Amino acid sequence: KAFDLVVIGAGSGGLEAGWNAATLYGKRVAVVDVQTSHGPPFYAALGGTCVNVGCVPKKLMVTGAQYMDHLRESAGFGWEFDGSSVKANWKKLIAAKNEAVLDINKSYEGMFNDTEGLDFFLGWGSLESKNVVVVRETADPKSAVKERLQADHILLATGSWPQMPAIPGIEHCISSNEAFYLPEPPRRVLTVGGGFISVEFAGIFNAYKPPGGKVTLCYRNNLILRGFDETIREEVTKQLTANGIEIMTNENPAKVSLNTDGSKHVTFESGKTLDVDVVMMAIGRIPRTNDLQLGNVGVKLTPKGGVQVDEFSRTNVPNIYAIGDITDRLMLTPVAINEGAALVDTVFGNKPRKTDHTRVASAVFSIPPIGTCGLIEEVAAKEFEKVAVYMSSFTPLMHNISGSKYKKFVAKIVTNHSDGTVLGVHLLGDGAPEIIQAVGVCLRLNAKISDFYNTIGVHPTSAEELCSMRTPSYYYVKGEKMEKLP
Amino acid sequence: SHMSKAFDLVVIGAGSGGLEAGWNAATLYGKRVAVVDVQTSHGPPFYAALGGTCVNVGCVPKKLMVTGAQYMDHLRESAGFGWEFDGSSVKANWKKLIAAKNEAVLDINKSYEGMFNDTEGLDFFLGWGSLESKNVVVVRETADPKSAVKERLQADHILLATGSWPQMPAIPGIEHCISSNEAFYLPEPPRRVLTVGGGFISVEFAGIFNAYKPPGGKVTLCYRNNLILRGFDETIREEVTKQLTANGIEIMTNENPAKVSLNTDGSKHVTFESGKTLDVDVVMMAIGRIPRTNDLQLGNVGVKLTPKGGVQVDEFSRTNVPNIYAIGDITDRLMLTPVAINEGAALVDTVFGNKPRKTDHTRVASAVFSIPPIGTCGLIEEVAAKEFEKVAVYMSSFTPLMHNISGSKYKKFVAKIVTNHSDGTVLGVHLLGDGAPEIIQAVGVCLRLNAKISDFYNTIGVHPTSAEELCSMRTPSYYYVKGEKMEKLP
Ligand SMILES: Cc1cc2nc3c(=O)[nH]c(=O)nc-3n(C[C@H](O)[C@H](O)[C@H](O)COP(=O)(O)OP(=O)(O)OC[C@H]3O[C@@H](n4cnc5c(N)ncnc54)[C@H](O)[C@@H]3O)c2cc1C
Ligand SMILES: Cc1cc2nc3c(=O)[nH]c(=O)nc-3n(C[C@H](O)[C@H](O)[C@H](O)COP(=O)(O)OP(=O)(O)OC[C@H]3O[C@@H](n4cnc5c(N)ncnc54)[C@H](O)[C@@H]3O)c2cc1C
Ligand SMILES: [C]N1([C][C][C]C2=[C][C]=[C][C]=[C]2)[C][C]N(C(=O)N([C]C2=[C][C]=C(C(=O)[N][C][C]C3=[C][C]=C(F)[C]=[C]3)O2)C2=[C][C]=C(F)[C]=[C]2)[C][C]1
Ligand SMILES: [C]N1([C][C][C]C2=[C][C]=[C][C]=[C]2)[C][C]N(C(=O)N([C]C2=[C][C]=C(C(=O)[N][C][C]C3=[C][C]=C(F)[C]=[C]3)O2)C2=[C][C]=C(F)[C]=[C]2)[C][C]1
Repeated sequence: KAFDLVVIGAGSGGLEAGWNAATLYGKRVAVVDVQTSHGPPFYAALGGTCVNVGCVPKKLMVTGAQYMDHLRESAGFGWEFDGSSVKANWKKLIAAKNEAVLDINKSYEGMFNDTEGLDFFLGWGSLESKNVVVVRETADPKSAVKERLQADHILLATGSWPQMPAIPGIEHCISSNEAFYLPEPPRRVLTVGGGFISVEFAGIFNAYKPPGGKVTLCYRNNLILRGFDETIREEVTKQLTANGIEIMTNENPAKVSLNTDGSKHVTFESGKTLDVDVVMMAIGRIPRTNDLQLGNVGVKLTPKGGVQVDEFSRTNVPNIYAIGDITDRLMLTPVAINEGAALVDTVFGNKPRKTDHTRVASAVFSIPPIGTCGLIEEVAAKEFEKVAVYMSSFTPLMHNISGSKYKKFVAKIVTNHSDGTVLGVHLLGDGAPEIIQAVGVCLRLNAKISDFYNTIGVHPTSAEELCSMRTPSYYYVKGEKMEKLP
Repeated sequence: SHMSKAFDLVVIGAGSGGLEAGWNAATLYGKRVAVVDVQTSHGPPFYAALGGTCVNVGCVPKKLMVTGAQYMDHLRESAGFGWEFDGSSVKANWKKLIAAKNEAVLDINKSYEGMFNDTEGLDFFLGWGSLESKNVVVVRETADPKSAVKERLQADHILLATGSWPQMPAIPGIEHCISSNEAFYLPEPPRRVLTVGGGFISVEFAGIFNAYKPPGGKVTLCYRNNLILRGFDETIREEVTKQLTANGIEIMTNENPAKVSLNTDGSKHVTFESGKTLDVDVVMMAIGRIPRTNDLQLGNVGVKLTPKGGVQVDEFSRTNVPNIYAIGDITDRLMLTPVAINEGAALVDTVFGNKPRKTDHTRVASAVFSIPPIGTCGLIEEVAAKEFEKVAVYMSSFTPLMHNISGSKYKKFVAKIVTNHSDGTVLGVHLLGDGAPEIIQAVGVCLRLNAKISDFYNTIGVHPTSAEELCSMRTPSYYYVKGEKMEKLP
């Protein structure tokens, strides 16, 4: 059966590509995925990682965790109730999450059913040849063939997978995938990694932990959230500690063993040990390239393991493309969507378009959260002669009342001081992810720091702090930090 | 004999506008400044004080009281996410809220008092300022112009920044009603309250009273016209009406109190023009705010008022008297803190900085702290449709996923973008939902940079957020062509 486009992976990127090809350009599209709905055994499914074991369920679980702060903080505003009666039912959270995600799974299934030139196939897709995608029962290339899809065009969009370090007892550890389906909230949990997944789950586990519970986050280096603003990395560390999460920096598991009670004994490279109910490895995500049989057609990988692509998502093989996490670039849903749309406009429209990977807004659903767009000051300082940093920092008046006085709002703007051009905006505090979206738009209009400070504020908000910073706090000259210009 | 003091600038009103002007004049340009206000700290008898209406009896305390009110929703919405506690034990303690708000406001009052005691060429004078002549401001003990003179301040330049005051309708029993001013000091939360008005102050207080009412309590909002929140997007007006109703607030539209008497039990018996009646414990009038011009004795120097009652100003805040200026609510235009601040800063840069500058009153971001709130910047579609031959409206609306779990399914998110369809210029952005006031701030920057719809949709979304809806709208929902609403272009 003959298709213009075969997409392997019904995920953020694959679905955007497929939808657009069918509905905008009247093409015949086949999309393959390994499951129709979320969860064990394969976790991702129709909708992708984001829908099934990613942005969507984690956001709903962070919403859940936020109530731990809201219930306590309400007292300062005169709310009275029996604090001793308060309990966090993990099972109810997971059932509510499960229902929300399943509803999205069914809605996407109806999308395929109701849309011309857009067909779903269940199974494991791989490259037989330049123009043939084979769908099998399992990831085993020896398993029963279900379909052979002849394709003018093949889109690789299989996403990424949790990286598990090669330490003794790694089989006793879980990933984010299993975290979504834990029957019980872990009493003691170690989250391994300093990235957004580790931090976000440390917050989820911290709110739902049974009495006497303890969330520990470890990270092999000095400071969590490498690649984020340094002030914010230091402040989110403080804010996680203030909420009872134990941060172990410069620590890395060397091995994990089974205790007689079913708990885990973690030995660090330092020789420290910790007993936990759960060890969640969140050290990274690697391109999902192994099941695709890329060596059947010679699709080239980078040394890092990504499918190598040019700016238009083309592989070394004509009519084979790769978008989203499999290209091991920015591992974000909206980037995967943008690449898919760009690809389909390039190949099927008269409109060659390439995704802009600069000035992409992103968020960490820490409590409170991070919103960021564009360069951090140390990356700016290597690119530009004169960088100005503007910094506003304060305890929200509401947290003087709530008692959460540790909850510092941070707003930083990084400029090219030569012309005023905003290079980066970095926010920590309630609403930060919401504030930053339209900042993303501002950086596409070559917004200068004067464009922010000449805009009239919305009062009272956190966001108005962006329109109130007129004088640099400090500068980088030829890459060196200093309070005054040299 | 006590001598008058001489200043480059005398500001009447230590509020949002006046303090910005005063600070900038003294600290940026080395001018000698006097600022006059009637009270050093918030509350009765004059309510506004050092810091202005926003600090004392406006934005600051209302926002802290709305934050308090939001916990009614959080406590209930927590259960869907697995939170369990004794619902029967839940009590909203208004006295705690009011005491917390009072200490937050007093701390701002004290810090402003300190700025004044500490900053050279920036002096605070306690009392009632009025114009005696072109170059003399008199500070009196009261608003009565026969009250004792405390100071005469000679001024090269005079700034009128005395703000506004609640409007009270001339109805029988008006003395049985309060304004927002008294609302902030009620010793007890009212069991039954009528908020009169369809504006943001009525809507915002309705939400506050609704969360803190005792058992059996009821909040009623009345408005003389068909739909609350004139000036806001019509979809949002309709939806915030449904969301107030869904949270147990009674909305009486096309209804207006004709009189108020006291029942024998001391409760308020309200009779509407329709002959409908309602018994409440509190009637809060929030029908408008009027410029505070009466006490300035403007007739002494001939400062012209508009028909409407505001001080008349040109684009540079200049009155008809060359060295007398007016900014903020006294000009009776956009009654917003950050617009008063912008005007004050522009005035001082123009008068003392020799870099002339006028406030842009277009594309001003603003919010309503309804639950959930409104964030808006720029033109509503029916206004755009009168100025532009071809208007496109982009619209996203849905029940946030989190509210399918919370149970608050009535909490529909609305994002609307209004464009000149001719060139794609964004005229207006209108948001209803959690974070809308935070979202809209940088949208203000976008409109100042003449953003087009394609600037929005080429921007990559932050996922998952409400705000990414602004960046996923590629096709108009409908149009206006020569003022006519239609789903498709001809
Ligand atoms: C815990 C977690 C939280 C995240 N939070 C966020 C967030 O808040 N915001 C954000 O922007 N991003 C977030 N991400 C990242 C985001 O999920 C990914 O960047 C995005 O899903 C990648 O889209 P994609 O199209 O590359 O692939 P995916 O969405 O991963 O889709 C790949 C699909 O391919 C299927 N598949 C794999 N191999 C085969 C095969 N051989 N044949 C058929 N089908 C196959 C899989 O089942 C899967 O459905 C998160 C990720 C995780 C793990
Ligand atoms: C309930 C409420 C909620 C509000 N919420 C918001 C909001 O969320 N966001 C927002 O932007 N705006 C809000 N506002 C509006 C905001 O408060 C005003 O727009 C702003 O304060 C006006 O600034 P101003 O400089 O014109 O005057 P003000 O800030 O009102 O200052 C005027 C000052 O003059 C003093 N004064 C008056 N007469 C004399 C005299 N003769 N001599 C000496 N001193 C005198 C007064 O005591 C007062 O302190 C709210 C207003 C109210 C009432
Ligand atoms: C300015 N000032 C003064 C001093 C000096 C001067 C004067 C005049 C002019 C100029 C200068 C003021 C301001 N600032 C700050 O800090 N600031 C900042 C901050 C802090 C905290 C905060 C918060 O929370 N935010 C969020 C939002 C909101 C607000 C409020 C409320 F109630 C709720 C919510 O925020 C402020 C203050 C106060 C207010 F009311 C607001 C804001 C600074 C200082
Ligand atoms: C694009 N898409 C895809 C395709 C599909 C289809 C089509 C057609 C037919 C059928 C199917 C996606 C998007 N959309 C919508 O709507 N949307 C919109 C909405 C709804 C709801 C919401 C919310 O809540 N928001 C806020 C933020 C968030 C999110 C999520 C979560 F969990 C949290 C938070 O948001 C969506 C859905 C889902 C998701 F996950 C997200 C979002 C659309 C669609």
